[PDB]
Amino acid sequence: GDELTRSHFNALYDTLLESNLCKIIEPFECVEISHISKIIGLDTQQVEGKLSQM
Amino acid sequence: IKADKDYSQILKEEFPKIDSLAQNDCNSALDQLLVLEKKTRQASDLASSKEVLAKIVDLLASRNKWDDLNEQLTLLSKKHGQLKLSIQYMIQKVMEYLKSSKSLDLNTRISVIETIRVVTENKIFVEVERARVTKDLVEIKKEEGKIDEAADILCELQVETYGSMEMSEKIQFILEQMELSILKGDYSQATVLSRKILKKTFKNPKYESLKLEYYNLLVKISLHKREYLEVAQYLQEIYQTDAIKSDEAKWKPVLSHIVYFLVLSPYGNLQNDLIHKIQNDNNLKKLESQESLVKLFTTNELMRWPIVQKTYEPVLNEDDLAFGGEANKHHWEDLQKRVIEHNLRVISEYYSRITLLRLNELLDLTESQTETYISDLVNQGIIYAKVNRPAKIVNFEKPKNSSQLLNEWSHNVDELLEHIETIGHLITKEEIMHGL
Amino acid sequence: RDRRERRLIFGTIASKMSLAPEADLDSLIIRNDSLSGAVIAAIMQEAGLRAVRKNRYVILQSDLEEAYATQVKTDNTVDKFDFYK
Amino acid sequence: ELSEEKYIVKASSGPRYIVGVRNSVDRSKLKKGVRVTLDITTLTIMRILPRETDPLVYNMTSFEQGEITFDGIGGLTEQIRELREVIELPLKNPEIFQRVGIKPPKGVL
Repeated sequence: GDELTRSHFNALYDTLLESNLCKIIEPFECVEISHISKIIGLDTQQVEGKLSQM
Repeated sequence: IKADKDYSQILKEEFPKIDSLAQNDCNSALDQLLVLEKKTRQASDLASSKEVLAKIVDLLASRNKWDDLNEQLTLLSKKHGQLKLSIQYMIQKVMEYLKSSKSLDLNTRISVIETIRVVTENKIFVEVERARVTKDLVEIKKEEGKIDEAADILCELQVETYGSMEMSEKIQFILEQMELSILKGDYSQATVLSRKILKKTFKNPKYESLKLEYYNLLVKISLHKREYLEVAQYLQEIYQTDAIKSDEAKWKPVLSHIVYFLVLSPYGNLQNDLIHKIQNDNNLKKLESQESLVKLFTTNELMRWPIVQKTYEPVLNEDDLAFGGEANKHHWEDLQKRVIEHNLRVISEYYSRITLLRLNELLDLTESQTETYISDLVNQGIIYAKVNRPAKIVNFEKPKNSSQLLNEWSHNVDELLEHIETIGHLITKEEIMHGL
Repeated sequence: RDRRERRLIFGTIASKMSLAPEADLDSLIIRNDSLSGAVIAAIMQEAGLRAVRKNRYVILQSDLEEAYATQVKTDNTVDKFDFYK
Repeated sequence: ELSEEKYIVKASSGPRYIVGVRNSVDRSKLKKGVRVTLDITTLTIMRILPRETDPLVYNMTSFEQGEITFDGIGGLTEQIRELREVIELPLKNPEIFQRVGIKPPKGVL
């Protein structure tokens, strides 16, 4: 409810996804995409696309 | 203030007459006494009104007329021209008879206390009086339970600025306030009340007792909020006082708690400084398990978690406060985390290319807790680590920028020049010594 | 002269001080005068002093009411002569 | 304090000067405001003289005394209370003026 809140929370979700992908990557040098997908709970293709975008 | 028509002689003349009138119901007696009170009030004589108020309150309380004494108190407080000292003395008499009320039940006490608090509401000459009455009220309330109402009625009073109180009782009121706030379950409010006292106050010999209770309450607050280093500092301040430091059987539990809570805290410059300072303490040597425990968490040497969890576990378990029951299960996990953090802080200082399997062997973390822990400690920013999961390698070393390399080379060359100068200046000295 | 401005500044001054819960500044600001931004603080100082005189350490409504009568009486002008209006 | 041996001192005459200090004067106690003594010829700081009291101020505070007391004043008892609540109370009880929150009064006209 309060349509503004949800319309903003979509972009908030995108920002949080980027931030979490930044946090898990920090203690790594050659991390595996499968492990990253397991930690974030996302899919390999979507994780790869988001990673390329960032 | 002077009466100019002093009634003291007239007062002692009329008092036996009123006592003779006091053999029966005091209605006429209280009427005549109120006439005397009016005479004194128009004369503005404090000394006469002292005994007038004392005798009338004693007469009303003797016949258990508190249901009328409250109304007489209200009327006399509202009386125009009544001397402030007279009201303070009479309400002092009321409280003094209240400790000797004995037969009075809860309703009479509650009504008398309410009348006293409303009468002395918003006044200066009866500040300490109202504070003490409210303390008695809050004791009565908390005896029956009702923690919320008692807690807020005591927390309404701000005792720091009462002024008329002496510095022996404001501290007591603050301590009672904090204790009731803790009982309510408002630790933030308890800490709020805590900063009111200033530590310079406790630097006195007579406040030795209150210091221990105040610091113990602070320790309880910080323990519930888990600021272990703050608990260690407060317990150190407890230890530094004479009454417990002199007594071996009293500082020994205090020093044991100090050791445990200093070891339970995470790393940091303050923790290292405090652990070194306590290690230098001579009283610690008398303790046997605590000295060894401090040795364990000070030496740059990896320790096995099961060895600690089966060696020092009994001595730690037989205790209170920390590692002392089911409610202290919250502490053992913290100790395991601290020992793992120490192991990593040692390995990163020594190792450079530790493999994942041996890293799990040393830390004893199963398989993934190791990577999780490494991630958390590097995210906070204590250690420089980088995992290589496909290769199963950890690069604990920090790559060195050219600035660091050249600064180290310059420092080495400077040390070399200084050493060659010292050698040149010692050669001549020894040549003189053995050329003689 | 605006009611909102006097309300705001009265509340600002009262917040730092020890106004009693049963004390209403709205009752004080019912009438629209030419009250300056300084007099409407010295009035509260006078009310505090009046409360201190009666040994009360928290100012009540009865002292705020009396303070208005002693710090702001008139500007004289012509209001002393009602027949002009 | 331009340097350890160069100071910018005013003069009662009015002109400013760049004056070298002596060797015994404690250089620490030399900030904006401290009165100093200047040698007439070479204009060199000599002493660290304390603050000044203008003679037209001592001539004001050194009035005789006055022998009348508050008893001598008659009729005026309420206004005496009003004046004393500003003259004596802030100077001998600055704690009620704190918890109540009143700003201490300055003037009594």
